[PDB]
Amino acid sequence: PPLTLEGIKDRVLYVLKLYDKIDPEKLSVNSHFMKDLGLDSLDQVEIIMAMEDEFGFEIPDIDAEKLMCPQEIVDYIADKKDVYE
Amino acid sequence: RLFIIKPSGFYDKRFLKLLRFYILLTGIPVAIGITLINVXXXXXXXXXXXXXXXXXXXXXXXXXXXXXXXXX
Amino acid sequence: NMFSSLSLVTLLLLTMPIMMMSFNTYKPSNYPLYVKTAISYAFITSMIPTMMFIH
Amino acid sequence: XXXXXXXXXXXXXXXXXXXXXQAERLAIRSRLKREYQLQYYDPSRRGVIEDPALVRWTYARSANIYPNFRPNTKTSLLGALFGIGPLVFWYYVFKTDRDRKEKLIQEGKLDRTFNISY
Amino acid sequence: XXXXXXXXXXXXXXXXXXXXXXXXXXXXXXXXXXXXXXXXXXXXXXXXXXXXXXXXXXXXXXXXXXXXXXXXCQEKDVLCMFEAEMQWRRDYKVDQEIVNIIQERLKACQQREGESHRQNCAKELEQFTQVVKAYQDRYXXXXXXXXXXXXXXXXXXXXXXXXXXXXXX
Amino acid sequence: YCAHYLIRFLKCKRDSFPNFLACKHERHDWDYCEHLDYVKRMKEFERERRLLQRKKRR
Amino acid sequence: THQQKVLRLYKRALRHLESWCIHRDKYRYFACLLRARFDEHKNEKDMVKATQLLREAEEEFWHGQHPQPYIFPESPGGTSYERYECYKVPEWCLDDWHPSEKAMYPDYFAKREQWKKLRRESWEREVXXXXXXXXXXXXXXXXXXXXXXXXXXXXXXXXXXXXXXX
Amino acid sequence: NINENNPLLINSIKRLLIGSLFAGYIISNNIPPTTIPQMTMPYYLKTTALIVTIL
Amino acid sequence: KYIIPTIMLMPLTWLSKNNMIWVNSTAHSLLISFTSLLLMNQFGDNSLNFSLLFFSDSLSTPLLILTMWLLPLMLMASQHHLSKENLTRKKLFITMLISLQLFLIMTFTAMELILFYILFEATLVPTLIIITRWGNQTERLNAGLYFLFYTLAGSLPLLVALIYIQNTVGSLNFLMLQYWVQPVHNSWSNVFMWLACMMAFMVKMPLYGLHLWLPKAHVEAPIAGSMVLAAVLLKLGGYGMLRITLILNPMTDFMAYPFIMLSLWGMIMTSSICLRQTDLKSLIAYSSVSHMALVIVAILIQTPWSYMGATALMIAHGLTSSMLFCLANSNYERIHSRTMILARGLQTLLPLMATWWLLASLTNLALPPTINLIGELFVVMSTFSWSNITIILMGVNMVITALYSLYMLIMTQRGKYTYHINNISPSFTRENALMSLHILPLLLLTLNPKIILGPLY
Repeated sequence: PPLTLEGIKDRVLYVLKLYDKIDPEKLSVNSHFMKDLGLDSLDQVEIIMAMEDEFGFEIPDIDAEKLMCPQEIVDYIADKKDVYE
Repeated sequence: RLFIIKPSGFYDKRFLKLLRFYILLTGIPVAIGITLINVXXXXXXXXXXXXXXXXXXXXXXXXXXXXXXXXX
Repeated sequence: NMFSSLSLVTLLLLTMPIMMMSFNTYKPSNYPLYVKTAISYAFITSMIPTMMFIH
Repeated sequence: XXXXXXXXXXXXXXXXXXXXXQAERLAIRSRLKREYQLQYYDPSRRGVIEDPALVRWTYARSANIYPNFRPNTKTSLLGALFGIGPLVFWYYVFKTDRDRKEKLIQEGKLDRTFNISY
Repeated sequence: XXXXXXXXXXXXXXXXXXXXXXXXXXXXXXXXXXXXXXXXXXXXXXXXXXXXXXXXXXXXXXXXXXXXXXXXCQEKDVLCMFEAEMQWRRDYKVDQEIVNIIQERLKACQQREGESHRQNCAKELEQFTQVVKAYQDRYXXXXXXXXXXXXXXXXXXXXXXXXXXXXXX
Repeated sequence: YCAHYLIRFLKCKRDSFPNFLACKHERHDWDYCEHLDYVKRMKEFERERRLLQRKKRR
Repeated sequence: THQQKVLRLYKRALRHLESWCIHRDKYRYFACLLRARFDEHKNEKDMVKATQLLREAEEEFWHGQHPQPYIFPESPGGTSYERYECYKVPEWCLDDWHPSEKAMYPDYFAKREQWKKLRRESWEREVXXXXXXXXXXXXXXXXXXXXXXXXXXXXXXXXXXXXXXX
Repeated sequence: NINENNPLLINSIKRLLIGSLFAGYIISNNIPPTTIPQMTMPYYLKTTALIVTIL
Repeated sequence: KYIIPTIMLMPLTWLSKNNMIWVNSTAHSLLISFTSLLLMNQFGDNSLNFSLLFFSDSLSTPLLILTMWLLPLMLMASQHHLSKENLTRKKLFITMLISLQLFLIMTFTAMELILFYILFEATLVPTLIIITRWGNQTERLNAGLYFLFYTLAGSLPLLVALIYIQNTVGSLNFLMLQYWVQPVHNSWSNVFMWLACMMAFMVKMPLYGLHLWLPKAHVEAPIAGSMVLAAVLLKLGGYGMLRITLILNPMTDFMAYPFIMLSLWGMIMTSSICLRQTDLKSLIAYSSVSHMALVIVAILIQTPWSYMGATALMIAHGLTSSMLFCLANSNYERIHSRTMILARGLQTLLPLMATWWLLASLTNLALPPTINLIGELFVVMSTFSWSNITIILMGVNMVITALYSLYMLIMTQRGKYTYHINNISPSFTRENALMSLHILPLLLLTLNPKIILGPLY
């Protein structure tokens, strides 16, 4: 089944909301996980691993440092898997 | 609907059609070649009387088309 | 007598899509369906000589 | 070839010499990529690019033969023993089979009566 | 026909007594296909045979007999040896297909019996062993490439070996 | 050894043609011949074992 | 960098853990035990002690290193569809299509002709912008982004554009 | 994850299911065998084939 | 019947107008090639002489038909090349093919050894001009000088050998006259007489020793890729070993014993190198060594079964390796390099040519009976009657005959070519028509291989 631009953003937000450690009310999508949201140095890699399991399993180790914000991570996953025409 | 993958296709499919056009052009005497067995006599095995060993074709068997090529 | 005749039919049925592979007659989207229908009657024509072999 | 432990991440240190070592390797890597980048992104080209690495790679096996092999010493002579040597090795293998076969034809038949081809 | 030995006559007769069910499925399909696409094929074959009318018999087989023995005229002569070697090469090509008939005689026994195999026949088994063994000594086999000039040497080598054994015994 | 009863087993398949699976009377004859032949083969091996034990004593 | 080497080791540790365990509830349990091992040494920062810890981290991990791990569906290397169902066709053989066949679907050809004219015209401007970047050798690591916004297209044009799709 | 049964799948597995169950009835009974091996050892040979699958 | 209409092709190209030329040379060659399959096929038990000994009949040589098959085929792929240069340069190098075909017809037909010799070496002169000129890469001279100083070094000992036979034993001439030939008494003076007769057909028929003549000529391309097929015609053009061993020295086989073993190692070691080689033309150049080595083994056994496969292999190799060189040429005029790794991509870029790439590579393997299986199988069967140990070595060769052609496939069956942007048109009609004219004769020989494999068959 094909993935939509609005659908991919909603799917990433649903996984981020059920993180338990991170507050659902404090962060939505536009806020960065590096400074604004409460996330550790080891926690950032663990959040990326959970997101890859839900969608198409593709995550580079070198490109893991470039993706930190949930809005940027949703765009990078959609571009690599070729989403929304 | 999508734009899909791209192949020359036009150069490829034309070659097969141009090949078949010349197979079928000389496929007409192939069709006549079957009827030559049908209309004309094919083969007969019999002991020949001492008069002539070769006439038109020296030894003709199976097909009548063998004798026609033996003359030229 | 028919045992020798029907044995070749099973072999000839499988070569008929190869005969139609070289253009012959146009078949769009129905070409995968044509192979299915070819083997279907090839099974029936193979069941009869086995019934003769039991006898 | 492989050791007792497979090399993948074993024995690596930060230090100061290794820090400048990565700076050297990435400098040439970016230098050879940029000359490709300027030649790749233009519609006016149309043609297969040469590249000095692959041309020299083909030239390494097809040529550079007679400029080499000037210090033969012993390593080249050992290759000849593995070269023309196996021909001498099989020379006594087939010959023993001939002495076995030729004797059987004249006295005490071994060839079957069913045999006729060749 | 004539040349092929084969079996005398096959029995092949069905009784069909045990279990009625649907008479016989093998016999009902055989009778149906005899009229569907077997009688129609027989009608088209008869129509093509009748349409021939005029037929040429022709010579078919050529004679060519004897033309002097190869092991009589020698001392290297082009006028004599050429026609003598032609006769030997004709017989060698004939002997190749004589073996093929005797080979197919054993093939016919294996097809017809199957289960019996070696217990019966015996005549075709004996006919194969007698010809092939003689074929090995006289025509090629150990005499390399086919040549009539070398063929006389192969016969002389067998004649010398037989004379040496006869003198001892 | 079984040939006396084995002829009836081939007769069932030759007569039935369709519905060849339904045959038990002729199938029992092939089971009866094998049960007696294997028992006779086991008795021959048992007699050889009994003779070897008797010869060892003497 | 020391920080990246820990991140690469932790990413590999979780993905290699799923090969041993069967159920997801045990996977979540053993992940908490792994986090407790790292957090004890994460607080203390040393140039000698932490580097010795990273070298010893390869040990124990190498003892249970090959149980044939799950290498994902569409993933680089490993097993099960790495290049399969993704053969497609490059954009280099797009202009090769001859007339009569090129006339079919005119919208796909007209839009591509307008895009090709934009790429050809901007190629001269991008070539000057690429050499405008300060290095005075050739390049350093990655490609430089464009500063101008009026002209657009940051050096590479056919890098992101024209790609394989399943 | 979208998982649904297709009409092409139904008219294929069901046709294989008849073949995977009735194979022991048709093939074994029709073909004439030679020499029966099952006679000796009720537990050591005859039951051992089924007991291995159970254990 | 064959000479005179072939000679009339020489004034045809020169008299015709500048725009045409190529149309007349291809069309008139095809009708002459039809008459070869019309008249030459008729034979009896022993094949009767044609006429006077200017050009004679064929006894075991339907290999003339292959030369007549490549008579127009060599003119097809040479269209893309030579087109840029002058009209006089075109007219010369079309007539050099006609001159090659003139001498090649004369070699196979004429039942001789004395006049055959001055046609065997006479084929070297037109090829020398073709190979040395029009070379895309350098070292043309390191292949041109190699072309003569290997062949003429081995063939000039025929002058001291062949004349020595006729001065003692009547005359060589017809070979049909040659029943005068008496078996060799096996003396040390007769040792070098046998070697001189062999060495001429030990260079053109490539062994493991003195084999370096062949790969140098193939890598350094003469013109495009269709003139490489003329060098393939010279491998099979050294068919005199079928005539010398059978007639001139039938008793001699003791000296053949080491020369079988020299060609036996030119099977494992020649296939080993053809695995890590970078040049695509070189991969066909070393595969051509092994296939012709199989003929060399077969001839020296002298069994009637081996010749049946040997004569078949001459026709089998001549239409399959030439087919492979045309595929190498079809990439050479698009990528402009002989590199295997650089030119990588079939079906995604070359859709219909990839199926021709399959059929050509599968013929190196043992396919369902075409000619390559038929040709090879008799040799394997003949070697077992010669010595039982052979198939232990011959079987290993069968493993790497897969690696001869599948490695050609794998390094072309990959959806890459990121560096490449050229090769837009996959095949311009004639490009695939070349490939069909090479495979369809092999497909017609499936039904009738009796015409191909015929030394008293």
